[PDB]
Amino acid sequence: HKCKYCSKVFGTDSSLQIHLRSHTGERPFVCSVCGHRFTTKGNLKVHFHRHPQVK
Amino acid sequence: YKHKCKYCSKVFGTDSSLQIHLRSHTGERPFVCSVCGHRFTTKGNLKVHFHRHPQV
DNA sequence: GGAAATATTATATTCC
DNA sequence: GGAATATAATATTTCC
Ligand SMILES: [Zn+2]
Ligand SMILES: [Zn+2]
Ligand SMILES: [Zn+2]
Ligand SMILES: [Zn+2]
Repeated sequence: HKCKYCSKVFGTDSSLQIHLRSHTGERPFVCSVCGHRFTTKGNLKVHFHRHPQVK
Repeated sequence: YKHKCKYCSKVFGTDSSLQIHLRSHTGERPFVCSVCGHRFTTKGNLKVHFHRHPQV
């Protein structure tokens, strides 16, 4: 499960290529109101709670 | 800039950003939690952590 | 201009 | 075991 780029290795594959996105620049999670893109869903979840809501 | 870390020699824009960075070497965690005793290297990191403790 | 806060990003660690 | 939550470091933005 080792990073082909930085010689780091994790216990899971899911953790492995969340890490890869820090190398390849892939950012699959996108904010509906803003267009800014993130590497993980939790990040965008944090960044989303900064846009004022409307419900 | 003029402010360089004496451990990793990465330069920082302003001395106050350097003193926070040095805490990532010394392990000095000044800011402590009122409810749970967990110590944090910055006031901000303590804020995002404190704001989940249900109610005081 | 510089300190402080806020937003950001990567990852370890719980959760499910 | 993947997904969520917490976390730590720093880049960006706000305030002064
Ligand atoms: Zn890597
Ligand atoms: Zn947005
Ligand atoms: Zn350093
Ligand atoms: Zn606490």
